Amino acid sequence: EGLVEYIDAEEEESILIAMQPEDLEPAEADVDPAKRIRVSHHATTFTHCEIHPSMILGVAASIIPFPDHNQSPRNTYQSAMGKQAMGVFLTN
Amino acid sequence: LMSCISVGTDPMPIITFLSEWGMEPLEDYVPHQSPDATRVFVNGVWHGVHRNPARLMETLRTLRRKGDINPEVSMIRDIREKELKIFTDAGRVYRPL
Amino acid sequence: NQEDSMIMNQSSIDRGLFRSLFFRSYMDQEKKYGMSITETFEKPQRTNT
Amino acid sequence: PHFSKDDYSPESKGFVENSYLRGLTPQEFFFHAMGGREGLIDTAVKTAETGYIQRR
Amino acid sequence: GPTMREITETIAEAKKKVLDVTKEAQANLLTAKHGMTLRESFEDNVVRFLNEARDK
Amino acid sequence: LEPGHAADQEQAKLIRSAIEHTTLKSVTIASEIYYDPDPRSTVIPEDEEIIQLHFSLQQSPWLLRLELDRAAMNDKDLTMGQVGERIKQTFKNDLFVIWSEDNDEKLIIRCRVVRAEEDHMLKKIENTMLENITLRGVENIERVVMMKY
Amino acid sequence: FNQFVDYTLQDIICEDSTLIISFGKIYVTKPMVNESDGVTHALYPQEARLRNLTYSSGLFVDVKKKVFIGRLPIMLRSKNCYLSEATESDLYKLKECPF
Amino acid sequence: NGAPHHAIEEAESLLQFHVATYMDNDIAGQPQALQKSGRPVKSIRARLKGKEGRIR
Amino acid sequence: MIVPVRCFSCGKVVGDKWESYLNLLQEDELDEGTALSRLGLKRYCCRRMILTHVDLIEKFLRYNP
Amino acid sequence: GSRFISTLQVKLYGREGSSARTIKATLPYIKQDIPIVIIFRALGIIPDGEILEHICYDVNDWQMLEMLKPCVEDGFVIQDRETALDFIGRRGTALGIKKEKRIQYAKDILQKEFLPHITQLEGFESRKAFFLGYMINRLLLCALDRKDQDDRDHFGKKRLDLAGPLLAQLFKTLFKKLTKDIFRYMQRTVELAINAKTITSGLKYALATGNWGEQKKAMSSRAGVSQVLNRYTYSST
Amino acid sequence: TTFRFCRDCNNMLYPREDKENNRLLFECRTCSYVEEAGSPLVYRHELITNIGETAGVVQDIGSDPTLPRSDRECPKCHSRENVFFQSQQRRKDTSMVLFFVCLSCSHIFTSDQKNKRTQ
Ligand SMILES: [Zn+2]
Ligand SMILES: [Zn+2]
Ligand SMILES: [Zn+2]
Repeated sequence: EGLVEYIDAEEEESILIAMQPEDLEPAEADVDPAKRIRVSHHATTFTHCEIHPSMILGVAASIIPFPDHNQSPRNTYQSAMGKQAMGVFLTN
Repeated sequence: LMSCISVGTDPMPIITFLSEWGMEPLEDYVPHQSPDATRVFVNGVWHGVHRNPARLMETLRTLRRKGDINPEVSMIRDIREKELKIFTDAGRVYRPL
Repeated sequence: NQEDSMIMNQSSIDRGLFRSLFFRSYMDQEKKYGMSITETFEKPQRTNT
Repeated sequence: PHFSKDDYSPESKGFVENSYLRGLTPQEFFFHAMGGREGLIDTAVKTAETGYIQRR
Repeated sequence: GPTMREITETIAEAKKKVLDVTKEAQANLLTAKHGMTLRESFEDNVVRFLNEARDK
Repeated sequence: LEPGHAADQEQAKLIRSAIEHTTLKSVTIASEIYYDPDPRSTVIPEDEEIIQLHFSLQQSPWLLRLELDRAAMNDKDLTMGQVGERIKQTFKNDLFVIWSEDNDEKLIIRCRVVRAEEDHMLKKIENTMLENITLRGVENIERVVMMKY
Repeated sequence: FNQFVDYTLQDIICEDSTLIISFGKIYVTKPMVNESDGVTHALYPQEARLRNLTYSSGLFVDVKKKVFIGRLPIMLRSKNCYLSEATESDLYKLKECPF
Repeated sequence: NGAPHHAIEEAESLLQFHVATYMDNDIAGQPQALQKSGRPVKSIRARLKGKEGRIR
Repeated sequence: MIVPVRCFSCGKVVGDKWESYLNLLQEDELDEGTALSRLGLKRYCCRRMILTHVDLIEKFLRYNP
Repeated sequence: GSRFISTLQVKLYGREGSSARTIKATLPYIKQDIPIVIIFRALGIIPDGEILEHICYDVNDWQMLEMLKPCVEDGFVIQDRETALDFIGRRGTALGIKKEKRIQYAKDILQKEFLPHITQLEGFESRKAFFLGYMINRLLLCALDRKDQDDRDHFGKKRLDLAGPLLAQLFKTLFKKLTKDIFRYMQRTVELAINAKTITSGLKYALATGNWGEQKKAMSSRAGVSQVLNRYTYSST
Repeated sequence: TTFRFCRDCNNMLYPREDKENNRLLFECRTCSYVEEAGSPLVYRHELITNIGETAGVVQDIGSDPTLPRSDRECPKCHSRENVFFQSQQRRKDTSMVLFFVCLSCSHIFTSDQKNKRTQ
């Protein structure tokens, strides 16, 4: 239906991606203090939009809760430990 | 999580398509005649040249989006470098957007 | 619980906290050295050497 | 690819505006991960290099 | 809350101090430091401001 | 710095200038070879003024012309004559050197060879000029910073 | 794996093939076990794991002037694997974990 | 026996190889004297060569 | 595996409360919050006991013998 | 198919601020580096100006052209196709005097081993001479500080060989070894029976040991390709 | 500099002095051809370069999404529709000056305040 496309790193060099759809599509003509400080949708040349930024992560780091609230190496360590863990690995 | 690796397409339908959509063969290239001409590369093979790449890209992009060109095939246009690189190539890492 | 060590609730450990199963599988084969000559799975006993 | 070309801004070249409490943005998260990884390597490399220095 | 307001502002004013230099260098008005490229000079100031910022 | 000179920044600047290595390459915009057959006249009309003077109070028809950067000369506080004399002593009586004054719109150094197969020689001279020649400063001492310790 | 078995495998046969004797269409059987005491029967993954067998299938090529070439180890849940076209209930019966 | 003298020099080179390769098998720009397995063969040298040698 | 007999932390019996928890969710169409509370699982130690339990036994049973 | 990685280097001799900055290229099975201009004439592009047009696509780019002025001089001593091929063939070796040997050897290398992608077919000189030109063009653009030196680490210029291409590498090796086994049985036929084990056991060894190389004598061969699946946690799998 | 080739050869031309008449000539070394020169300039170095500065200014420049945009009025059409870059001359010492291209008149203009160019 051509609403979604496959983009490698070589092609990525020719596009311009928006992070969120909604927070990166209209334009300005209050703000929550608690929330993190975001950038802008000022680009009128958006070709593609990210499905979800959390898809930058792989299996291991995807089990980390709030990894955006940790120091980067601490996440690298928990990525390694989830292997040294225990539980049901299969029902059979 | 969303990463995938290109399995390997056939370059021939694209090469056959390009020549039929404005691609001059390399053997007939005259640089003094076509000095602004965009170089068309398919899997690191300089097949020839294109005089209006703009339209060619428009055609190729929507050809792939329709599925007529495999969705795993990568096609880039570096306007500044006067180049159009296409990859049918197996082994490339891609993501969906 | 100093320097990356921790105290655990003994009462909870009993009630089944973090208790795990462990399995190990040992394996063997009756090898056929040459022809007719074969290894035998049996409970052995003190016989010659 | 989320930025325009020739963007020298604090935001583009990896300045993490946020605190850990507030949480990092996707860009912030990656740039942090880039610098973070350089740490882990440099540590790995120094553990080796200092090892031999001690022995010699 | 007010201390957070003060931080958000501190970061903000530093970002502007950076832009002011970024435009100054883009307008070829920025004079290079002795034994430093215009680029080397600009980048030095930027990272000095963005650090001064984090520290404050 | 010398004991009774520690406070003086100008003394410090002087030494910085005296020790920091400077090449002809660093002050040159571009190097050009022309065929100017008459040493008394010039095909290049800019130099029409430069010839008239350096010919008041036999040579190669091939000319090597160097344009120098005012800005580069200013950071390294150099004179045209300073640069010129340095070229003069590098080739002695084998190269004929004329140069524009520190006022003239374009900073130029004109070179003709002294006394078959001559053009190819000037390209060798232009390499010795940029690559080899040292204007001021000590070799290896590449960047010199001033610090108030 | 699927790309290799379907396409690549036929190409490797037909690129040097013929001699002084040509190689034709390659046929890829479903996983089996060529054992003594009997002949051959279909081999399902759980059996292969326990009995320490290789989960591979037959390779056949038509030789001109059909022919067994060897055994290709099959990737689990791939086109040629039995589990690929098997339901949740089939796996549980097959002692295979649905997950 | 019937020494063809250019078959004698052949067997002598071989004896030189095995006596060389016994003491040091990891010789500069020469092939390794590998086992049946293709396994390189422990030279007496290699036995004493450090970190795990007799010495270290 | 199967619903633990009693809460790890305080030892309140949660062994009986499984089938009944599941009926409150399914048949009564209640939310987990009110369901746990109706069964009288007051402290969060007891709530986490039932709320967060994975009844894998049901998957294991699906295999033949 | 094939799998023959012959790498071509187009070198820019002489450093920044060195006289006679010449361009030579690394030819497969040719002992010495050949000046670009000789190659073009050996490909049929003989007048220095046709050679220049295959390299610099703009006559207003005096800068790039001044860089090719020494190349033309380097090649000037060779003026026809035969002279060019013989020059290359001499640098290959074998004292093959001359026409049917030296020259034919060079013809063969240029067709089969020089830029093996494009085509290994006969008449594709135009194609190969333009590509060599594009390489020199890209080279000079860098030497002239116009384009940047390539990022050897750009992920887009990297490939990951998965389960399939890895099995393909092995099948080619084994089936070609089987072809040799078949060819030995035919020669032995002084006048069926083809070893099926070679393919079965071959793939078995590699997937077992993880030593991607035939078959007990796997050194130098890639080790740790095939490793036992981790099963501590579902996520660790 | 300019590049001239020998007709009847298409080979490169080398300089030669006509000592009798004091004039520059370009001779062919592959044949008997000779022609008078056009300019006395034969060789040019350019150590501090300005050529490559505004590379790849294709008329499709505007269709590149990666390129940033500005609302500066053009020195020609006064259209507040632009696309800009800075380098293109990938040297170390390079200034940070911006090069604006108009999506109307197609003319290039610099943010340069110190220098006063035309291209
Ligand atoms: Zn409790
Ligand atoms: Zn001629
Ligand atoms: Zn305009």
